[PDB]
Amino acid sequence: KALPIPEDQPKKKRAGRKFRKYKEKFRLSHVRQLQNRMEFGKQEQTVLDSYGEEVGLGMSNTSLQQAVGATSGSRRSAGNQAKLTKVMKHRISEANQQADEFLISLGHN
Amino acid sequence: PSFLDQEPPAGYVPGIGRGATGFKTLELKLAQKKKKRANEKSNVKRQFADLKESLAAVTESEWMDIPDATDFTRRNKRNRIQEQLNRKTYAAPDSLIPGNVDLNKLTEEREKLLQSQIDENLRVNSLSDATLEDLQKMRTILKSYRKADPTNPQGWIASARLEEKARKFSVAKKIIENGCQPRSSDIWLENIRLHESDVHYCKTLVATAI
Amino acid sequence: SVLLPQLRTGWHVDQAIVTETKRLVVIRFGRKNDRQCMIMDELLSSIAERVRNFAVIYLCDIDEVSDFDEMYELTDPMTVMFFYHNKHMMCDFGTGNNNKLNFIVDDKQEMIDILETIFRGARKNKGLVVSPYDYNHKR
Amino acid sequence: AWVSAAHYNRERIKRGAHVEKTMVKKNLGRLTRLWIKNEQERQRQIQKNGPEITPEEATTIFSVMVEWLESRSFSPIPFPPLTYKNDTKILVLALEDLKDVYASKVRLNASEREELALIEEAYDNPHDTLNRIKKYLLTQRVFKPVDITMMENYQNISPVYSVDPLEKITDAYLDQYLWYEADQRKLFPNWIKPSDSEIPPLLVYKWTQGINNLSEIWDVSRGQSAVLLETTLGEMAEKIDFTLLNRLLRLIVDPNIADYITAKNNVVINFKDMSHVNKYGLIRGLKFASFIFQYYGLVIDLLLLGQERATDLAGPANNPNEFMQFKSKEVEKAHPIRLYTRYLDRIYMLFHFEEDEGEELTDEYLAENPDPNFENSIGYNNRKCWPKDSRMRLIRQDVNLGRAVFWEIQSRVPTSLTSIKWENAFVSVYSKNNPNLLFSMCGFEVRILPRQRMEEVVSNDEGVWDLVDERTKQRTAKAYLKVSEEEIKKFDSRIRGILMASGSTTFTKVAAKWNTSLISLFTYFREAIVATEPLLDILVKGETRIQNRVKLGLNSKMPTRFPPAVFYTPKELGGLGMISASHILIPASDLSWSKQTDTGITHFRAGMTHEDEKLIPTIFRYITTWENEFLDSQRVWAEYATKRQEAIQQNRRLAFEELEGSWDRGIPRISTLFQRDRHTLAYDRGHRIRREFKQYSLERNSPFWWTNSHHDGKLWNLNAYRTDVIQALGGIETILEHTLFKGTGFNSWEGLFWEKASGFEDSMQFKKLTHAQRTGLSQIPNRRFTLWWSPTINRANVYVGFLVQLDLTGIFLHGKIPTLKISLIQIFRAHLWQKIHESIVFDICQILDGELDVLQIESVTKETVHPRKSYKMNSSAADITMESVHEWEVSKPSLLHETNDSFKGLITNKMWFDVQLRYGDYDSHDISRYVRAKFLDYTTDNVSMYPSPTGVMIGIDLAYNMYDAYGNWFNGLKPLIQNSMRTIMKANPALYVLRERIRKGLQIYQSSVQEPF
RNA sequence: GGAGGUCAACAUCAAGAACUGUGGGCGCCUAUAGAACUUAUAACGAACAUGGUUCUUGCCUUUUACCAGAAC
RNA sequence: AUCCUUAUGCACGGGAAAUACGCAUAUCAGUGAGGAUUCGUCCGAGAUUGUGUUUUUGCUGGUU
RNA sequence: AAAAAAUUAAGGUAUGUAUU
Ligand SMILES: *OP(=O)(O)OP(=O)(O)OC[C@H]1O[C@@H](N2CN(C)c3c2[nH]c(N(C)C)nc3=O)[C@H](O)[C@@H]1O
Repeated sequence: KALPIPEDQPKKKRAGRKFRKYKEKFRLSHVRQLQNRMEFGKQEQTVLDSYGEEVGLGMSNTSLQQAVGATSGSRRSAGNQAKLTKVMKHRISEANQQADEFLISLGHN
Repeated sequence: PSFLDQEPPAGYVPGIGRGATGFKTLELKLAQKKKKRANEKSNVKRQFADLKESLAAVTESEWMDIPDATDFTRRNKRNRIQEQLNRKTYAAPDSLIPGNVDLNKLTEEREKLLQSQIDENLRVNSLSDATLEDLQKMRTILKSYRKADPTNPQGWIASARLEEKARKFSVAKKIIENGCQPRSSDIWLENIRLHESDVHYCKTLVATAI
Repeated sequence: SVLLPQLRTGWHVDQAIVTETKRLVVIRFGRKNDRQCMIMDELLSSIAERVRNFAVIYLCDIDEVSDFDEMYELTDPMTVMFFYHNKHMMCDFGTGNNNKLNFIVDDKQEMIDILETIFRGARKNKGLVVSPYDYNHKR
Repeated sequence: AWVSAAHYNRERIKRGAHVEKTMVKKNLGRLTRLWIKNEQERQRQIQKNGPEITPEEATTIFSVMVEWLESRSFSPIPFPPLTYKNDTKILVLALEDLKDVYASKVRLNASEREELALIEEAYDNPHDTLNRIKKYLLTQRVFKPVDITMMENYQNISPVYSVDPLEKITDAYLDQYLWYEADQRKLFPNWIKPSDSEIPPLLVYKWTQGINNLSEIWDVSRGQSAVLLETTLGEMAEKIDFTLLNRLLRLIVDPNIADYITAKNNVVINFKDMSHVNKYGLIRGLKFASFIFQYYGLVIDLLLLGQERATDLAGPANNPNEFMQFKSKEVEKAHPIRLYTRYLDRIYMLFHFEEDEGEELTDEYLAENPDPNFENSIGYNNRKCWPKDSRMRLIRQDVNLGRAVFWEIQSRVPTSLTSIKWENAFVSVYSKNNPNLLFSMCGFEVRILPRQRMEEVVSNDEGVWDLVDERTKQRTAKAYLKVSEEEIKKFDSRIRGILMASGSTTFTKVAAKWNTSLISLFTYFREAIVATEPLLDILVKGETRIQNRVKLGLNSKMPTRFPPAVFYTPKELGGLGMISASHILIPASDLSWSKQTDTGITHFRAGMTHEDEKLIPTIFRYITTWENEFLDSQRVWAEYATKRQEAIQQNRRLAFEELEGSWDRGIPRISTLFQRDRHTLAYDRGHRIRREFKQYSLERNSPFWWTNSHHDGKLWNLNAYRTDVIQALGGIETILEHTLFKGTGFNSWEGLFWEKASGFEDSMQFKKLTHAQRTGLSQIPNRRFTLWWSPTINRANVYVGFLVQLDLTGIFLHGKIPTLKISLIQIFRAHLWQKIHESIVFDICQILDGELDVLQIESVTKETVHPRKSYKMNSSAADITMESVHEWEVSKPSLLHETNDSFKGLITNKMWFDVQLRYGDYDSHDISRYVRAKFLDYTTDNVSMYPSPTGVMIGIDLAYNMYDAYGNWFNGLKPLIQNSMRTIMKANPALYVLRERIRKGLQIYQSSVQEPF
């Protein structure tokens, strides 16, 4: 089965309310862009990862939040939030529903 | 591949037609010399060859009726599923910047929720400490605030308290003493708690507000 | 190997370059017995199907047709030479000869990128392209 | 061919011989296929022959546990009740420990997202998820197939098991429950230990101190001896057999769980096309696996010691002993075994013999294995590491004790459980004949000498510890350390991995690896690295290998030198930031730095100060030795205890101000006492074991497996190193000269930021792209690191070779440098180089053309330009021609910012100008010399065309924004041109094209407010 | 016939005892080929250079360059 | 005549998802697809196989 | 009257149109 072609196709645009909502998954949000800013001539804030490798979180805090080390809630973009696949979504609910039946038995027995 | 079939040229040179661009006694003696040197100076097939003779027997009908394309691992199906699984990616959510998590908020926030459900049924140690340059920034701003009001100790205790969290010790304890200079109760209250450690000093501080 | 067809006269070479308007024409110049001209003959044959939509492949032997030896200057076991609209294409693999190809490429994937790169750059009339991976060290 | 060639290449890569990038990738696959074939063969033959444990064998095993638990008075662990106090605390722990894998990621794999979403729902519906878990523990006994992948450590190819995520959550919950309840009921005694309280190198300290403290081990006055054992229990997990396992778990737990644990290990394991059910072994990819391994180890270790001795080591259930102690000296001296520990597999046993007891054990072995040829010492394993003087001596008396003692212990443990062989076991003896007691814990090789027998030759070492008896309080022994010959070969392989794994990565990613790997290595082995000669040699070799990788990408040919500033400047100033272990010369020629002020152009060189030269500081200072840390903690902890007493004694709580003095001190560290989440971390237990077993569940090399910084705190601070390295290269100023920073046009660097190239690569992978597009975008972060350091990399000194010119520019290239040919060719497009010249010419006309009057000038005429003049170098011609009302008073040709000017020298007519454009290197960024030399050559050059022999060249550096002019002077020029050039260079449109066009290439920016307007 | 031929062509080329095969002459003798053992590789040349392969040391992991050991 | 129930069709208004939705001169399939089990029994419709698109389908508007 | 050398080379081709 054959690779399509490497020729480029003119870029098409649309964006409604609906298509913004879907795309929001696939773009680095605001807060996440500020990690790509590295402020020059001074060391990054880094927090070590579970693994212990340090994760630089660049400008994601304001220079007054560094010095007090507050960290910033800022604005949290709900749009990307991870959500279940279709297959997986019922297997949880179905498991849960079946489980409730089980508990009742022990409730009455 | 239609041309592949045809077989005939004009009596034609290859380079020219396309429009191409490029980007005897001694001999005899040499040959003789070479000869004067030649004079002086597989396994796999053997292993198999013996089988190949074995084949000769097989009939032409059987050669035809040979099954043609048998897959036994279902490679195609697995490969397609793998491509589908690996296609796109996704961006990781913004809850995941590593700074925020405190367990104690987390358990208290949760356990309560769990309890409610039941009823219905019925700083980070990772983080690097403040850089000197950045801390300096804070100091300037707080100094400006303090200068803006020589009164209003609300800006005085902040310079003690904000400073205290970031650094504390020598600095804050000197400021809380400086801005203490009579009326405000709040400054006095602040001063004793940070400054006091020792009882005599605490007492002396108390003699201030009183 | 029997997958990929062979070109038995220099007149089969030239028509084959002309008649394919829309795709690369890739040719391996080298002779059956060679150690390295057998290896490439594999790495191409595996790839030829995947790429049928933008590239066409053929096989030629220096001994079968020696007409082309001086003009393109062919030395060593084999040379891979890319053609699009009769225009000899050209790429720098970091190896120090921008014409053709010599060394044996290692992965199937890194071979498909090079074909794809050449085609894409070529489509725009560009005469040089850059191989993303530069095997000067390799060869 | 396929099988043999697969083994043959593997040993080649074990060696560090170079086999190419592609082969190493394929070889892992082939080895994984062979290992799975062997696993499939191991299991098919346990169908035929049945379980190997034999009923008679089993009773002996099972009986030991039954007595132990009853002796110890052990209540079994119940089933987790529907209403349970800690369900919250144990979910949060368990889910966050599943969560933290994804905390480093900007982007998620499609599966990763599924698991992430699943945890969220767990927090959102805690009541609902707990019930689901409980019901699956009660009933689900069929599970979804597990998948296998293989790590390559380049040495040991290991399995990695990926489970399904709904089943992960019960397993995590279950694992957390079992560890919390287990250690709350005191199942596992002192001696099983990759335990919570101690970091592995702290454990090695405790063990050697415990060895010292036991009374009179040292005195060989009366034929006494002593022995250690190190035995890999061999296949353990791979031999665990279930029909026994179910029974043993029933013993310590309620069946409903035990049944689940036994069932979860069947599964059906897929690797690509192959599939086999796991009947026999234990799968170690499951969360509770850690607990099972410790329980099976506790079976084995009641065989070795026996109940009689094991109660001596452990102690009564009312007052269990600390790690190495007993109650009385009498209880110590009862049995030959004195100390015992087990770390996962490996066992350590110390034995104390006296000839009376000693001769017996020797003789019995001899009788049952007679050796007339004295062949015992053929197959005996020394520690290779140490010199002949220090190893094990091979003497008949002692070589028989080792083989006697080991042969005793093979006898205790039946071959069904495990496989203990001689080969994998090392034995040491301390007797009259052998002064040295040798063992390896973790990857430490230790020897001990007592001060008693020191006389046999010694040289002190960096790793030395002095060991103190609690009574004498003196120094009766010493300890030398060395890094095991394993853990050195891990490193060598891991570094090759960096250079192998990357066909294309950045320069920054590579030097980011080499930090993490080196930093792990130093922190673990602190003292020892300085004592190991081959390891040190590799570190020096490693660093250059990385550098050579960098250099080859930058240019094919290789340079005589690359300044040390490139590699060792920190990430922010635009360097790789890589740390250094080695000696590196910062040549004093490269410290030179020049700045411009409206007064003039000042230079700085500290080269003329002749003292010790400047060297790039190295890690060996910055990390304190392991000794000092424990020596502090004892005192630190005591101080803390005292302080705790003191506040409540006054009815007051501890103030930070007291302990603000010591935070970073003490191995747990004080900070963790005052961490906010400490309240709920007390329910997370067995954490040290999990981290060791995170190997198996997932594919990342986790160089820090020996710490949770949540429990331990932060164990090293390399902040001090960052500043020091900047200072060694001479401050930010000396650095930036080597950069294009001055050709950006910024005055100062306070408000500036970089746009990182890491996340830059992310925005480009959210589009649909082919592979060839996809690789093309991984090079872009390399192309920025050339410009920013382009002025040093392009110089005559570095690349020798022959100069060439960009086709419409005055920039020369020493090499090919394929990525700096491109970036420059864009930075000047549409004949930008010419335009700059013309703009500057315009400025000087419209400066002078207005000023005909004041300077008394009869004409100002900007001449024709042969289009190619601007960029070509060798010959020049005049541009702007000046005239006079009468004539002029010239001076001695001189430089702009000079003061002393006398015009009496000549009286002559008319003037010309050249505005000359240079883009300089680091070698000469001073135009002063250049301008004057060019002027002199041009005035006296025959080919050069000038109206008069009176003129003023104007040199300009586009690179550093430097300017100067060497003039023939008249009243009202110097005071004019100086004021003009300030407004010329800080205005023109042609320059403001470059300086904006360049600061795209570097992706430097300015900001005040981030928040979108 | 003889010496010498800075003339060529064609064969061989360390020595020795012992085994097998072929040919010639009257079991013996002579010649040629193969295998084994010894001498010391007393040297066909009191001289000694380059290259290929396979291994082992250094390497930019590249050469129409090499470092210095091994065997063929 | 009002009222009420189920199915199907067009439809205002409100949500969720596109790793999802289909297609086949193609194999079987309540004459039992595919699962669960406390081991006594219990649910009952799709599973293979090849393929098309899937960070997007059509359509407008601004600003340069 | 205190001291300079003993290391070499390829991996460096701008397309593209027009004229010959
Ligand atoms: O609505 P309309 O008056 O047009 O109905 P029709 O004229 O079509 O005629 C006869 C049908 O009337 C219905 N009715 C009318 N009434 C008053 C009535 C009807 N049906 C019942 N039941 C059968 C319970 N009860 C009534 O009081 C019927 O459909 C007649 O067929």
